[PDB]
Amino acid sequence: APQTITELCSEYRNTQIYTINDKILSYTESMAGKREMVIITFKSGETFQVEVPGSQHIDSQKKAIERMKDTLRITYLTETKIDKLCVWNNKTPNSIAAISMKN
Amino acid sequence: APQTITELCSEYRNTQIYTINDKILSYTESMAGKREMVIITFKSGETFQVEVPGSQHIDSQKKAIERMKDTLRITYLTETKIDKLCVWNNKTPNSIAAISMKN
Amino acid sequence: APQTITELCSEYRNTQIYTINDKILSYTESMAGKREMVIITFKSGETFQVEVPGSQHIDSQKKAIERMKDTLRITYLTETKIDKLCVWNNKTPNSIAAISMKN
Amino acid sequence: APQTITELCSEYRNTQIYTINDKILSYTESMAGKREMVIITFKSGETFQVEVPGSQHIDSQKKAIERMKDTLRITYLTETKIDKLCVWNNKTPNSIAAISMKN
Amino acid sequence: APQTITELCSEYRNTQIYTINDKILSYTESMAGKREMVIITFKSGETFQVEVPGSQHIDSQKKAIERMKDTLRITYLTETKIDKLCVWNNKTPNSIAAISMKN
Amino acid sequence: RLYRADSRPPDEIKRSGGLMPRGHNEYFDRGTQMNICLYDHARGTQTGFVRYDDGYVSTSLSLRSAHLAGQSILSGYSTYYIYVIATAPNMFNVNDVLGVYSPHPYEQEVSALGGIPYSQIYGWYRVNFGVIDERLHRNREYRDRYYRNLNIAPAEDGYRLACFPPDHQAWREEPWIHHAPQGCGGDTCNEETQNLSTIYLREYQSKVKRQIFSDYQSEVDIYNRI
Ligand SMILES: OC[C@H]1O[C@@H](O[C@H]2[C@H](O)[C@@H](O)[C@H](O)O[C@@H]2CO)[C@H](O)[C@@H](O)[C@H]1O
Ligand SMILES: OC[C@H]1O[C@@H](O[C@H]2[C@H](O)[C@@H](O)[C@H](O)O[C@@H]2CO)[C@H](O)[C@@H](O)[C@H]1O
Ligand SMILES: OC[C@H]1O[C@@H](O[C@H]2[C@H](O)[C@@H](O)[C@H](O)O[C@@H]2CO)[C@H](O)[C@@H](O)[C@H]1O
Ligand SMILES: OC[C@H]1O[C@@H](O[C@H]2[C@H](O)[C@@H](O)[C@H](O)O[C@@H]2CO)[C@H](O)[C@@H](O)[C@H]1O
Ligand SMILES: OC[C@H]1O[C@@H](O[C@H]2[C@H](O)[C@@H](O)[C@H](O)O[C@@H]2CO)[C@H](O)[C@@H](O)[C@H]1O
Repeated sequence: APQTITELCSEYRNTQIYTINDKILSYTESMAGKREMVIITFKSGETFQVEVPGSQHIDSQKKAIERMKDTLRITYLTETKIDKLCVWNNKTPNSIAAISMKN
Repeated sequence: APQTITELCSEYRNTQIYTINDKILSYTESMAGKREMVIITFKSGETFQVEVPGSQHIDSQKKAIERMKDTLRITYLTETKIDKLCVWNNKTPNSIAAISMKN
Repeated sequence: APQTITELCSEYRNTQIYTINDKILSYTESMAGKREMVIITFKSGETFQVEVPGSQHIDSQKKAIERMKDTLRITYLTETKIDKLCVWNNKTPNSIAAISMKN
Repeated sequence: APQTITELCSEYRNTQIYTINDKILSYTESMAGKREMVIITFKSGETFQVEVPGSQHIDSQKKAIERMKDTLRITYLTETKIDKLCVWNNKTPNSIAAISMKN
Repeated sequence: APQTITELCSEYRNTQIYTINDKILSYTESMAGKREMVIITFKSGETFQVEVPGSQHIDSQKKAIERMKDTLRITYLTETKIDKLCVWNNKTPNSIAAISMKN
Repeated sequence: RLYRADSRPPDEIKRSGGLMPRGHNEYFDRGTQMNICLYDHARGTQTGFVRYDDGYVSTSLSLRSAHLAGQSILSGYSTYYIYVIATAPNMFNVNDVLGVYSPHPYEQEVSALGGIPYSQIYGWYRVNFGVIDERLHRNREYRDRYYRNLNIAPAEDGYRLACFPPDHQAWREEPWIHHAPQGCGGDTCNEETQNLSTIYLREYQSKVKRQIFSDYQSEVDIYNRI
């Protein structure tokens, strides 16, 4: 299996790596019908989302989507610095595929 | 997809944005029959609820409702400032659809 | 629709509001067969339980019972003050129906 | 229902109360097949396990077991003192049935 | 049942103990299809993964893979030192079977 | 409880995550590498501040002593505060570690290695025109259960963090001799002393994150998720 986020990111089409190296400025959580998602922004202007679960997701990704939202909430609350984000750039805002943090 | 809470709020009918910029004053949780919900209050006197899951909710919303309640409990216990709330104003108390926090 | 715990409490029979205004003194959790419950006590001598799920509990309450147990554990750990409790007095110890906290 | 860990413990066979009054020294978590379990030890030398779900467990205990593991992890991380433990002493290491903490 | 991670580790084929005694350097989480996993690394240069759930995992391990990822995330955030890891060395990166922490 | 007069107000202290040493913005900021050195900290004096350079924030053993120091240093300040701090292992009694080589003996300072986390501050009193407002304001984020039972770090653990210079006779004598870092009594000594002090701090900071970050840990229903 991949050993880094860059390596893992490279095996998908439409992805790209953002070196954030910064904490989350804002966190938005929604339970509104058909818009059950999380949105995060950074002080640089970047905005990224965890997509509403849809057909573009295989079954195994469902529990992973839930895990990612748990991670972003606690990362925001603890003001933990995010190192890199692997995102699908064919979605606006760019969709989070993976995240990495280093101490 | 929406990029901010306001944009997401505007996609629904019977919603409104409340600018809070303050920590939650009181938190109420109930496991009583037919009223399994959460109610939060602010210094301003404003009161909001996370509705009891029902027919008005599509199956995708069910998991997001539980998440919202987890988020509110955490926010209350840590006195974390809430930035804005997107609520359905056709319920009493107003129903929470999305929340945003900043900094 | 209820706006406060007291208003919510009045909708059920055999309930009573206890004004605690104090942190939990002790927390007990059991996974023993037929005794899966949580018991909390206060300095004043008051003892309450979150009941073993049973026939008196409906589907919608199953999840709510697990949330209350989660709430009592974290509340204990953070030494957060509990303002009021709405409990069913036809059980010993009295059974928690709803909880509220403030500040 | 029982009102204390001692009373609750007494309702089962092969149980025993241990008064710990100390924080957990080490925490061991395993995901290995047939050994999905948690083992904790104290400075005094006692070692206890939350046991792997099995035939000796009723359905209501499946969730209770997961909760106990959540509890042991968070109490370990926060260095919170465990007051007493009710354990089944017919297992090696002794199996945890209930736990109490007081401050 | 085992009493230590070493004892638990030796019950499986293709495993080995790694004495880390160090906090996690980096944490990587992916929700990408077929790569739903976590990857951790240490200052020493060692890299480990919690594998993607597959056919090498019996049913009971499913809930344990999830718990493990929750533990690694909170252990990383708090900078808590990992003592030993029991890993399957027939995978690249080595796959985590059990973890232990002390103090 | 330990006490410290400081011009920096409660909300600033909250923004920083505690009472920081000179040049440290936030408590958990490993971004700027601080020079942690007890002996050097014990000798320097600051303008408008009670001793807080060289990675250590100074504190008095009483409100009065804390008041006296404030009056002398913060003599012309309409308002300043005196923070009430719980005892814990990040605190070192300066006289006990530096012994007979303690630069400012009589004062009796107890210094916190790396600063003082917000959650360790019990409260504070406001001081108006040099006069103390006897109303103790309580800090809501003070971890009572955690700090309740902690004490200052015993002198034995501080000797190797003493930071006396390499050729300073103290390293060539009891009891510092048994605790001298690798190279004390070349630059190895300095980098070794700085490495040990930073290790001690990083470990204490982890104890703190274990307290404050656990409040955010939310448990999952694995059976519903899986
Ligand atoms: O899985 C989330 C991710 O899906 C991408 O869609 C993939 C899809 O997962 C794959 O199974 C199919 O072959 O089509 C796409 C190939 O790129 C989306 O493109 C991406 O935006 C995310 O939504
Ligand atoms: O979703 C909570 C929200 O429901 C509204 O009713 C909508 C709902 O948005 C949609 O998911 C459902 O399928 O159709 C209904 C059409 O009106 C309520 O008006 C609002 O107050 C909330 O309860
Ligand atoms: O839900 C917990 C609550 O239930 C009461 O029992 C109710 C039951 O919920 C309902 O199905 C039935 O119609 O009426 C019963 C009598 O009030 C218990 O009495 C109470 O103590 C709690 O356990
Ligand atoms: O519940 C865990 C507990 O189980 C005991 O086994 C019992 C079981 O609890 C009960 O349903 C019944 O008496 O059958 C089993 C026969 O011994 C274990 O003995 C104890 O160690 C725990 O494993
Ligand atoms: O359980 C994760 C673990 O699986 C190993 O495969 C084992 C497997 O557990 C067992 O069910 C199968 O029958 O035999 C294999 C060894 O004989 C993997 O080899 C290991 O790397 C992990 O993935």
